[PDB]
Amino acid sequence: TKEGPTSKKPPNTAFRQQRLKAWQPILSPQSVLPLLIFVACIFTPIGIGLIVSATKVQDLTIDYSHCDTKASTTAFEDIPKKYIKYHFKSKVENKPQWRLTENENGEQSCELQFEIPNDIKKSIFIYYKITNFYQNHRRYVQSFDTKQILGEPIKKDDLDTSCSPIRSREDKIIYPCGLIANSMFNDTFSQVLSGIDDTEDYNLTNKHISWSIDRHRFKTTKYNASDIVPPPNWMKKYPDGYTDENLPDIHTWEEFQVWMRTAAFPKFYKLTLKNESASLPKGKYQMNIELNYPISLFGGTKSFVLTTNGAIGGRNMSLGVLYLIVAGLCALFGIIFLVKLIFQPRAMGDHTYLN
Amino acid sequence: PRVIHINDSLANSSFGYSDNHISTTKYNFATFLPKFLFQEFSKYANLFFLCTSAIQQVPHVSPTNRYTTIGTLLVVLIVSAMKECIEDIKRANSDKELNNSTAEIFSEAHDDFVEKRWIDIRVGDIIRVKSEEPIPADTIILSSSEPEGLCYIETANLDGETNLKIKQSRVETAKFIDVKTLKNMNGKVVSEQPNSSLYTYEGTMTLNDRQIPLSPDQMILRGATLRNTAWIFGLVIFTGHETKLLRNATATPIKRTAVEKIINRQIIALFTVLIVLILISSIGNVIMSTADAKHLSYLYLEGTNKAGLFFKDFLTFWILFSNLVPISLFVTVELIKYYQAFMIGSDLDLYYEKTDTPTVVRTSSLVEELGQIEYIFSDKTGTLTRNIMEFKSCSIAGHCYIDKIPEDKTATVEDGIEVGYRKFDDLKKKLNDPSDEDSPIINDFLTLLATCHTVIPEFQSDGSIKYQAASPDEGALVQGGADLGYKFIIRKPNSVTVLLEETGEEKEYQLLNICEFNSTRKRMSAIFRFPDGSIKLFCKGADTVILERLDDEANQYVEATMRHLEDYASEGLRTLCLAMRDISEGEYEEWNSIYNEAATTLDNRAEKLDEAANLIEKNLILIGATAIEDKLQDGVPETIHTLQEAGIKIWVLTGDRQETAINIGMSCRLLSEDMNLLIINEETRDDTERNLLEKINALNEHQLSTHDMNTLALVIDGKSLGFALEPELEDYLLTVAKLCKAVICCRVSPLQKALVVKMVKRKSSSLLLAIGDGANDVSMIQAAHVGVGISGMEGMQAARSADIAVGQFKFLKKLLLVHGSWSYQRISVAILYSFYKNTALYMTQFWYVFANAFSGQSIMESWTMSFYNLFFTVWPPFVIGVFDQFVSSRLLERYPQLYKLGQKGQFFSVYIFWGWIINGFFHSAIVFIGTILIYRYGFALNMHGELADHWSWGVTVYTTSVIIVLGKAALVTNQWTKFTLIAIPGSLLFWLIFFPIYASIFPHANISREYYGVVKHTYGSGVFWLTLIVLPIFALVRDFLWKYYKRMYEPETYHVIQEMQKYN
Ligand SMILES: CCCCC/C=C/C/C=C\C/C=C\C/C=C\CCCC(=O)O[C@H](COC(=O)CCCCCCCCCCCCCCCCC)COP(=O)(O)O[C@@H]1[C@H](O)[C@@H](O)[C@H](OP(=O)(O)O)[C@@H](O)[C@H]1O
Ligand SMILES: *[C@@H]1O[C@H](CO)[C@@H](O[C@@H]2O[C@H](CO)[C@@H](O[C@@H]3O[C@H](CO)[C@@H](O)[C@H](O[C@@H]4O[C@H](CO)[C@@H](O)[C@H](O)[C@@H]4O)[C@@H]3O)[C@H](O)[C@H]2NC(C)=O)[C@H](O)[C@H]1NC(C)=O
Ligand SMILES: *[C@@H]1O[C@H](CO)[C@@H](O[C@@H]2O[C@H](CO)[C@@H](O)[C@H](O)[C@H]2NC(C)=O)[C@H](O)[C@H]1NC(C)=O
Ligand SMILES: *[C@@H]1O[C@H](CO)[C@@H](O[C@@H]2O[C@H](CO)[C@@H](O)[C@H](O)[C@H]2NC(C)=O)[C@H](O)[C@H]1NC(C)=O
Ligand SMILES: Nc1ncnc2c1ncn2[C@@H]1O[C@H](COP(=O)(O)OP(=O)(O)O)[C@@H](O)[C@H]1O
Ligand SMILES: *[C@@H]1O[C@H](CO)[C@@H](O)[C@H](O)[C@H]1NC(C)=O
Ligand code: ALF
Ligand SMILES: [Mg+2]
Ligand SMILES: [Mg+2]
Repeated sequence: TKEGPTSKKPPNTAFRQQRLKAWQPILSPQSVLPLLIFVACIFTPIGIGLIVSATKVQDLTIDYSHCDTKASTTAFEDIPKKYIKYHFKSKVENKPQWRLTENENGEQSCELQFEIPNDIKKSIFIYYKITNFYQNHRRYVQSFDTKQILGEPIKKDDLDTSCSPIRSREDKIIYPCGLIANSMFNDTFSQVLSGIDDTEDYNLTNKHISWSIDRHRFKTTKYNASDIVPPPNWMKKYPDGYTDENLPDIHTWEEFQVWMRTAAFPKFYKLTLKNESASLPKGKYQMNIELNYPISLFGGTKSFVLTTNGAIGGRNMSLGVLYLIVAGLCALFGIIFLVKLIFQPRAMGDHTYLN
Repeated sequence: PRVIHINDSLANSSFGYSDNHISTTKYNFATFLPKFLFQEFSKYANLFFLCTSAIQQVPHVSPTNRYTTIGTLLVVLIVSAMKECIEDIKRANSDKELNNSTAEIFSEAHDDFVEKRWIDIRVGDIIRVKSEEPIPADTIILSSSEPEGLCYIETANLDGETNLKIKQSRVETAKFIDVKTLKNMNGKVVSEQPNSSLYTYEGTMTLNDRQIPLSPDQMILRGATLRNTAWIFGLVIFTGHETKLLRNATATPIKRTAVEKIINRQIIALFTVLIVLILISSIGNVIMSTADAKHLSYLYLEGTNKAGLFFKDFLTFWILFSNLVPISLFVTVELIKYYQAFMIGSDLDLYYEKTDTPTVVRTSSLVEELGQIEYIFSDKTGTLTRNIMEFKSCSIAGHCYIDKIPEDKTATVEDGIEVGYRKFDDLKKKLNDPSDEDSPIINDFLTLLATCHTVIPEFQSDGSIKYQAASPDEGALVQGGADLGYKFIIRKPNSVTVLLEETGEEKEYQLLNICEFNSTRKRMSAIFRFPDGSIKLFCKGADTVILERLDDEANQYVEATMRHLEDYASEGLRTLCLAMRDISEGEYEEWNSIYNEAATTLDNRAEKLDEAANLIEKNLILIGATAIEDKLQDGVPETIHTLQEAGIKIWVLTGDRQETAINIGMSCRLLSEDMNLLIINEETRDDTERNLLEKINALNEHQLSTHDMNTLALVIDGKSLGFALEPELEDYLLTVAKLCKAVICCRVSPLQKALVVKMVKRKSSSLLLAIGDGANDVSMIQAAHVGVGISGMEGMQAARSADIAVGQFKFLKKLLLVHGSWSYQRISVAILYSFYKNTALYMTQFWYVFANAFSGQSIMESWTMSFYNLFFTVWPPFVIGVFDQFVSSRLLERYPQLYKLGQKGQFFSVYIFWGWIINGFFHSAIVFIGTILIYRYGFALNMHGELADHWSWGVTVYTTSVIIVLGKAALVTNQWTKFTLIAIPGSLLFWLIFFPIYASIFPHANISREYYGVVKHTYGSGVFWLTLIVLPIFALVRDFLWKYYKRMYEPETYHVIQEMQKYN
């Protein structure tokens, strides 16, 4: 290496010399105005298509809260217009009516009664709407032991610490640890639309309402009933503690699986019943709802929802108008920039720079 | 008292000396972490996320995973660690070669030189160094091929010199020339302790049984290199790091940039808005958990414990919103500048063909400053001229002589002082005539041109002789004085011989003592002893330093030579002066002792011998003056015309005369024929005050038009500049220099070149650039911002201490206009985009506290958010920050007005910083309120009445966010290359494929159990594919319509150039 073949001349490739071929985009009026009229041309059929899909949805919402106070006990009085909401293809003649009913040992029940004015060919779904309930709270969304949901007999000292307030009561492992299970919505629905006056019943399905992964991961526990205790808010349905027969099966209990999926907003639906076999003929129906969950716990409301289904969820024109808003802004500036080009052009030379 | 024994390895091994190992590696496998962590955690972003991770380790506080921040911290830490380790590999690779070269050591057991390695060299081993190979250690010269034992070494590396030196050997040790007789040499070598003085040595060698004195003339440094002698026998004294090459270590200063300071202000801006977002949420939380204490009974809150609730909730929103300060920014901006320096130092237009010296950026932290330079502190000799000298004219005893009189001024009118030109033949006739009175003057003049200098001659096979002079004007005086009579033949220690081509005789002048030419001294002297027995002194230098040493008793050539210096400098010729003085032996007997004490002083030598040298230069008899030609470099008139057309002011700091710089300035298109020169040539401090006052008031008495301010130039010499730099007058000097388009300083001292640069930068806000060559403007380069060094004939002293080493001056027209405007515009947008992409996502975490009771719940997954700043949004910054060109390079030089864009700061400021920040807030709100209207009650799916949830909705937010972030970069880019299609559309397809794979495999390993069933409810839902089409267009319709408007009906300078570039 005495001579030292250095030759520090850099290569003449397009990369090292920054001579790579490229494309320079220019915003010429001939390359922008056709683009604005094109977006408006394709977003208008899609926009009017999504509002028609949301228009064909037929639903009915009955706020059954305040039924143990404002509803009658001896007869079916009309529900205040403040609560009922509905959308149907035909006009409704009879206003929905409700009546309170109590059973043995003080078991109240709200007996709603509505009218379906048209044959709904689409399948029927029934949710319940809970308002002002914050399931997206940081202390609440993570409060559940993921290993007990799988069915393992986790000891006390190995329990998840994310359920610290509700955990290891009276030196016994609370089996459904957490705030999500302890705060479960425990109202019961009739599971059948009792037809009234020349109308047959309409049975509803309770199975296959949760996610497919939930049924797979929620498995029957393997604890002993002499080493576990129910959560505090469940000491009414399971008094005297847990036994070999009272022990629930969380694999079949789909109402438990639907509740454990925390929602994103304080206004959320939860599926409970559905029917996809036959159509719903026109007539008058009745829904029995056991009143167990007080609205004083969360300060919100409780509703009874009966909807169908569409391509974009059910009855919502938020996505439909956005396609029309964007098509509207493009058509707006598409004409603004057009007349500005025809009347007052730039005429700022061509090759003469500003300096 | 260091004691060294010749040979006998068992004797000197007991002292415990070092080994010849060289290592410049900072990071080693023994103490890597104890110094790398202390260096990495010294910055702001790294220390901030260190405390964030330590805070995140408390229970029931972290809104995400416990290792979502320390995991990201280690990723950017090893990316910085691998680059800190690669540079140490190159340092270790370079140190391996210095320990791999060969070095033959005399082995007494073999009676011959046995080849070994440098690391095997021990103190006391006799080594044999061949020609053109460097010296391994500090070795004294014992013998060589020359009959006396001398050698010619090139002591570069440690210094910036390129010329040769001469080291002579003692007469006692020069006898041992044979290899076999080396075994008879024995004795002690008493030497000094390892020091750092490169020009001092006081050893003592006891050859055989009698001691002989040593001298610094018998010591070769490690960084030296043998040049002409065939072989040298050396005795090692200092080895390893104890040698004067590495023991005298150096330090490098750290320079901060303008963009670095603006970044520091933008970080404080984000840190303030961080505490605001934290306090807003922490206060809203503590008032809602107290007001609505009944409607939140299903949470089992603490209740009476609310003093610590604010502190625990303060830590929660600290960890949640800590992602607003991107840690990927500091590592990205460091690699962008490092990569841009690579693309700059690898260009053909910045490569010099005559000498293989490409542009190199030694400090890549100052690359963006090239697009915003306003002042240039240049230099004349070498920087503006080719620095190749040619003797053309002369003047002796008041008579001027040239070859071939041009035309008109042939005859001499003799109007007092002789004006005109003669022939060189008339000089010879006037010389050989013994009847003339000025004949001895001409003889003493010609002997001055070929004796007083310090040039080493070289003989070739063709019979000719070549002079290797350190200074290019030295070779002009030797060759100019030789091709007409007195030729310089051979040089040897303590002797200088010349040959008179007229009579054929040879004279031997005993070089008794010399004095080196210093750039501050501006004068060279050399005292000889003529063969007649007299001791005559010679001196030469500038007129501003010799005329102060003259006398008036017997000196009548002063008024004649002074007028000849005026007409020489008026043509652009580099002139000098000549003087002489005959000294006696009574005074030299004492002055010699003074010079010896000044040479062997351990205190200081760079200034001590300068004072002892002027002690003998009392009187001087001016003999005459010389004139040398020097032409400008190629393309320099075009670059200076273009640099001034871009709005850059050029200051020239020359150490030469005044009229020379003015003439070369008009030819260099720096000045003009209609430019009004404002000369300031004063003699006293009070005279400079009145001159500065008369300058400033005459300027403000009338308005300055465009044609008037453009035609101003300040010319101030060195003596006048020394007064105008005082604290009282520095304000008067600075206010008058800002009005003239060009400034020409003359006769400037080396240290005065730094005071001018420091005064302008400490009383202004503009960025300064200093370009020069040689050891006289090294302080000018270290004092400015962007220092540029030229590698010329003066050596390599200024090209190593600079930040950018350029072959010549022509390359500044592209290094600043093209590579400067690009580097500024690239790094500016890359940082503004890095702040926007990070705010457009993590701001949805703030609009969500209004929907979860101010709890601090994450909207997206813990690990999906960490991949945002690591995988999916780390390539668009690199493309737009390295491979982006907002205007063609062919048009960037045709219209130099574009340089004013970055010069003012039109691409990067705090006002524009807030524009990108509030643009992130706007896009953050569009995707937030847009999705909550579509996923109203979660009833947005069409799959047997099932509903989405918290995590199935956070994915739509995360996906729509990156489509708008990457969609923004599409409008920002100007050039669409192949690297762009991989970083902007390619990063999108990366996420559309990485998510179905990540969410279907990793939940099974207990990594992200929130994505167990989200793939079906998102990719399988027809609403997820419709929100990704309308929301990005709805949020980017503002930028698309605004870009069309500003380009069409409100264009700027480059908005019209980019249109001409497109359509032509
Ligand atoms: C039905 C409703 C539809 C809405 C549609 C609205 C349309 C107009 C909206 C606002 C109009 C206001 C201003 C727009 C009019 C003129 C803009 C001029 C000011 C401006 O350019 O600064 C911009 C910041 O941009 C915002 O800061 C953008 C800020 C916009 C402010 C809007 C309000 C934000 C306040 C925060 C909202 C928070 C809501 C909170 C909700 C809480 C929910 C709980 C800077 O980025 P830029 O990409 O444009 O930079 C330009 C651009 O790149 C290009 O033109 C140029 O290069 P070239 O020419 O060579 O390409 C380049 O040199 C540069 O000039
Ligand atoms: C449907 O869901 C409802 C809302 O969670 C739930 O209502 C709550 O039920 C729990 C369980 O009984 C109630 O908690 C008890 O409240 C009484 C006062 O009213 C307390 O005295 C009682 O503490 C007792 O303490 C004793 C001594 O320590 C102990 O021996 C007893 O076993 C018992 O623990 C409980 O704290 C709560 O007040 C109810 N209302 C609210 C707003 O939470 C319904 O029971 C539930 N229904 C069904 C059928 O599951
Ligand atoms: C969906 O609703 C239809 C309409 O009532 C149900 O069909 C009836 O089911 C009951 C249950 O045994 C039968 O006794 C009737 O004869 C059925 N009527 C007709 C016209 O088929 C159907 O079973 C429901 N599907 C469910 C609940 O899954
Ligand atoms: C279909 O609807 C009928 C009508 O309600 C259901 O029959 C009832 O079943 C419950 C459960 O055992 C009994 O308590 C009622 O007395 C039954 N009523 C009548 C009128 O038979 C029937 O169970 C439903 N089908 C299914 C599969 O549950
Ligand atoms: N070897 C030398 N000996 C004496 N004087 C010299 C020598 N070389 C140059 N000179 C003269 O002394 C001055 C030294 O100033 P200098 O820093 O070299 O200016 P420049 O930057 O133009 O090279 C020069 O202008 C010159 O007249
Ligand atoms: C349950 O049964 C007894 C205690 O009741 C004990 O031997 C056994 O280990 C317990 N656990 C299981 C899993 O059977
Ligand atoms: F022109 Al110079 F030092 F080379 F002032
Ligand atoms: Mg120079
Ligand atoms: Mg010089």
